[PDB]
Amino acid sequence: SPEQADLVAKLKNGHLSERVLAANKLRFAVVDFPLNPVHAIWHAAKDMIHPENPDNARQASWELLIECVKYPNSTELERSEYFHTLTGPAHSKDFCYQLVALEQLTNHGRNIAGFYYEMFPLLTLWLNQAYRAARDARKLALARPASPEDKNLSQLFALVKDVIKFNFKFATDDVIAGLIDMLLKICMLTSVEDDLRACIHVIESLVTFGSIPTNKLKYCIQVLSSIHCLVPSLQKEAWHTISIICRSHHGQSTVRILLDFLRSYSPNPDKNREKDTVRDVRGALSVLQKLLRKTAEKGYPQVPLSLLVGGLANVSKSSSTRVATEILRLINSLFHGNINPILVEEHWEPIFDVAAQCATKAPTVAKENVSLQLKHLILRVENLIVHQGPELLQRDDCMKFLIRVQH
Repeated sequence: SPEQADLVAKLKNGHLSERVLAANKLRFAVVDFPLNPVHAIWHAAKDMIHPENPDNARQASWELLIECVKYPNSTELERSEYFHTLTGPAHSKDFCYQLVALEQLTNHGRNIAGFYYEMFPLLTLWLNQAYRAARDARKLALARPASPEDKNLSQLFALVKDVIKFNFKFATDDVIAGLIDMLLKICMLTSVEDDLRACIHVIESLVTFGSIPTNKLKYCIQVLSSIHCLVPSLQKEAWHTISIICRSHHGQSTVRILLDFLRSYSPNPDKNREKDTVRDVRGALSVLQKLLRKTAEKGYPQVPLSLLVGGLANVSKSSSTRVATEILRLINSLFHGNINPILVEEHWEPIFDVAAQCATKAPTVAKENVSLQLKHLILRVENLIVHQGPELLQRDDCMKFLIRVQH
């Protein structure tokens, strides 16, 4: 357009205040002529984004650049130049614009041609930045609705999820290692549940559309097993993600890891450790109880009874009410859920001995959790004897157990 011709001249050559106004008008012009070439407009304006400029000029330029990247038929070399312009040194206050620019440049993560190999390291960088800035806002909120920093962080998580979905092949193994670490950090220290929901979805994405490297698995399982247990409002979300992982090549490794939380365990004099590992143990129980209802056909890995029980013994010593209650709740889901296949061909004394250990955790005037699970198990073990009888292999182990627990 001859009008657009003018504006660009002023955008390139005007005194700064003229450039700002041109920027604003072009932003309107571009909107009204999307098919028109934004390339020279880009170059005219890109310097105005520099952090040395005042707000009004960076801002009006960002808005113009944002409209420009939308242009459909950019070349790849042109997309590359936009990415480096929009992603590099920029004012802390402008992150929202960068986010949106990148989002629009990529079409919500779909197209990263021109910066195939730069995209993921950039996202990982921005995660650190974005999270850091949300946490601070939230600290100074507690000190002195969602903050702009909260909103920025959500939108970035959404972007990271989408880039994984559409373009995980351009993620190298080592950037993913980086990305995973960053998400788990945020998982274990964030005041906002939505960040956790968001990080779970990022991990879901990884597993759904790419892969978690073997050496990260323990940590994903740690973190997810913990959220699963400790953050009840996200239990379904975490289980979904854990299920995917379980039904995958990691299945075997995941079971092994989950048991390790039990088998690895060792009662530590340092209560920061004792709890660090207990944290892990309670989650493993939660996830195991859920896993153990699954079948090879459903695609889920089986668990060794011997190992499981080996793991369960260690744990039953420590702890009190709620943990003993969990140990039991697991065992109760094994005997009723029909008996679980894992224990049909098997000696039940070992398990019954653990069960009992959880029973260690509990004048006519003077008469004034775990207990809930025992009444559940007794009833079930009682029923198994009654309904099977001689056909039930393990009946004598059943019987010895009930004698322990009555008394």
